[PDB]
Amino acid sequence: NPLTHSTPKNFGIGQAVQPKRNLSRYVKWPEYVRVQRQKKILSIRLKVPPTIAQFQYTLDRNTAAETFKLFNKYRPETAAEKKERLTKEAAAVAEGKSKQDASPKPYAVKYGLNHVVALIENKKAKLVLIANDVDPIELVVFLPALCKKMGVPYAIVKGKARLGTLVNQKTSAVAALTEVRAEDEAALAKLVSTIDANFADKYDEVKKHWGGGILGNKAQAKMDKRAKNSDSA
Amino acid sequence: GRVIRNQRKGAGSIFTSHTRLRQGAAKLRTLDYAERHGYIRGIVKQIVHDSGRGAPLAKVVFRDPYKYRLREEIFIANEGVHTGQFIYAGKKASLNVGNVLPLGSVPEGTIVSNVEEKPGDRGALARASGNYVIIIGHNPDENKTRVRLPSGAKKVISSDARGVIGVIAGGGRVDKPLLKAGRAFHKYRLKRNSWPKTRGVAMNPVDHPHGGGNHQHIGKASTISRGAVSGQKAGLIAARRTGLLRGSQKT
Amino acid sequence: RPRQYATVSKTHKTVSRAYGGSRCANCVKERIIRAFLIEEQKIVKKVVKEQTEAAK
RNA sequence: UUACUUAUUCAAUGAAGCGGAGCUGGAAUUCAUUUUCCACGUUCUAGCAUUCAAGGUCCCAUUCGGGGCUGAUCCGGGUUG
RNA sequence: ACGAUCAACUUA
RNA sequence: CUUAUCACCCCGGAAUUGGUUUAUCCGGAGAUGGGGUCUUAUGGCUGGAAGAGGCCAGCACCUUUGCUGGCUCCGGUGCGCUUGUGACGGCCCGUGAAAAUCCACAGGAAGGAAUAGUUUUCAUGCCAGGUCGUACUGAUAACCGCAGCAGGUCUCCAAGGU
RNA sequence: AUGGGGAAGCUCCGUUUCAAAGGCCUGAUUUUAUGCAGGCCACCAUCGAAAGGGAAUCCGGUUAAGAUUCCGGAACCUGGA
Repeated sequence: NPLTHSTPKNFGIGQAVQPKRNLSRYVKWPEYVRVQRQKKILSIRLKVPPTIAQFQYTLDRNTAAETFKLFNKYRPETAAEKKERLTKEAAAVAEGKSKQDASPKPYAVKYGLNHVVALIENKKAKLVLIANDVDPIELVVFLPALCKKMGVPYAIVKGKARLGTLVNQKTSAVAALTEVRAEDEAALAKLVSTIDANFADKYDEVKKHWGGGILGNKAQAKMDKRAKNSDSA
Repeated sequence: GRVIRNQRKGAGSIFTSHTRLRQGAAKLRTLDYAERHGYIRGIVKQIVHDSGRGAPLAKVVFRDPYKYRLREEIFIANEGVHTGQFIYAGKKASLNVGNVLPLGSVPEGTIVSNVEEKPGDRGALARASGNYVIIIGHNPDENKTRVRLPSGAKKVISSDARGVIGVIAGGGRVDKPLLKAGRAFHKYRLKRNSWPKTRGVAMNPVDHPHGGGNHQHIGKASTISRGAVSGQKAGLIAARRTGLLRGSQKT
Repeated sequence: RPRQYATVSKTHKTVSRAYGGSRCANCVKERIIRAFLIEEQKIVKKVVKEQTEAAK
């Protein structure tokens, strides 16, 4: 204690070498990082047509969790299970000459953009989930309008990766329930009712309502300061 | 009928500047944090002759505020700046000869030099020997400064632009007659290949619009339009008036 | 020459004083005096600032 | 002509101190106390300033040493004009 | 109030 | 090993100014004076190394031919020539490259103690140092000019007399 | 050259610029390993001089011709141990 002393250096303008602070704000990021951030900034700064702001309107966490629990219950067959069903069917049709009906009727989630659009056109799907993160937006823009026209319940969910892991894929961008077992039909009905109240009953108003137009942090601060200066008496 | 001297100068193969003996670009230090939020003290350590430039240059040394090391800068020496002297660069520096206060910091009527055209370009105005810029006035709202340029010109520039206070050293140089084609030869042999100049009337018509004729005469008017094209712009370009002047600079 | 300096021992390339082979005795003495005197000036300026702040 | 910035254009920087709010004080002296402004540790000297920084505080399975917070305010990732 | 050895190269 | 200009240090503290260069430049920011320190230009003494090389004399004798002896030592001079170096002065609106490379200094990281550790910047000791050029002319005959052409073609050393 | 930008294109500009541009030390000491409990930066290709810069050799002898290269003697530098 008597040997040590109080050094403290002064970090003034021209006093001493500045300490190693966090310069994460001023990192010269790679070009692709810059394109990422600036593309997001441009998207939120331009006045997006209502197809955006009907997207980016992902359903809330609880309803998303319930939907994905039900869909995980209705998860499709995997490779090993498909192989087992295949050999069982082959044995059955080889010993009893069954008309390929030994295996039971499947109850899975029908995925794929073309397949789901055809199901909506044919009025076979009972519930649709559309990923909000589809990289080319051309593929999903028409989907809420088509679902509304065909009177089929739709919900805009968060995560094409989540949809892919739901359908045992990498990215699905769509999911659909077309048939429900009697064991969870009531849960499905309540969940689709809340999804309807969230999306279908508000389709028209949301299609009317535009989005975007949000300015940056410094721009908003300048706007507030200028307004205060203008109305200062 | 052939390309002329200025047209060749633009291509600039033998017309580039002789830059071997120059001591580096004479620029102010960068405006990062200390020059705009306070001041930084540097030592002008040496004063040298920059070849091809009529003004002396100053090797000055500052401390890097972020890493332990010394930063050397090449300033244009103002008159009275001596070796081993404390100069101060920043917004809050004191009004002394050699300091690098911004225009918004210097008061009305101050004499500055090597002033920035825009904040952060490290000096663009009044850099030749014996020249300086006067502060005519300030406009705090939309912060700006009206200044007078050695051409007797009025320029309104941002108040954050900096400039070293004083006058460039080496003044009065052009007061001495060169007295010799040899002195002119040495001067321009260190500056650039622009000397001696043959007269267009002395050249042939292929070589110049002024060439040709049984007598050495221009032939047509020597005042050339601003809209004239390359190879035609020889003589007086867009001359508003012409002839011996009688009066003042009207300023 | 520099390579001869490389092959020559340390004694001939320096003097026993601080800043031996880099700065002369007069410069070393002047900078020692400057260091001590400026530190003393800084200390007395600091105590003057402290006392005037306490007074005001 | 108006309150714009994201297209585009220009210039720098090792993209380091941008915008906003808070720690501290000096004011007209406050018709009730952030209501309006400012400062945010350096100018007699060709010295020095660098070991995730010394100190402070809490915790130490305690070897020839350390860990978090602080010193070095917080939020927004718009590098700045 | 005091003096020997010792180049010889320029002028008159 | 020893030797200088320049520069630097200690001691007293200088007008009656002194010292001093061919050239007038310094001295209370400390000169004259006394003493000392430093640079490897340069010189000197050694070792190399007289055993070498030169200058002589003598004796064997088709035998790719030899061997002995002596000397090689002291000086001097200079507006001498050339070259290098040093302290300086003149010139410039001209102030007369870069880089590789090699040292040194600030700082204190880490490491170190009675037969065990710290130094291979002190001395001595061991090994290796690859690849290409290397002959000759370089000019009234080896280059170019149709040629062994009175032409052209860069540079180093430079005795005596007038 | 490269990144990058022009040009229908042979190719042009550009040389640090709007690029995610990167190699050596006591080293953990034994199946691993410039993967590792570790450390710092910032020239930011390359080419360009047999007259610029530059590590180090001299004497004597020797050949039909080579010698500061061979031989004899006497040295020095670089790298390593």
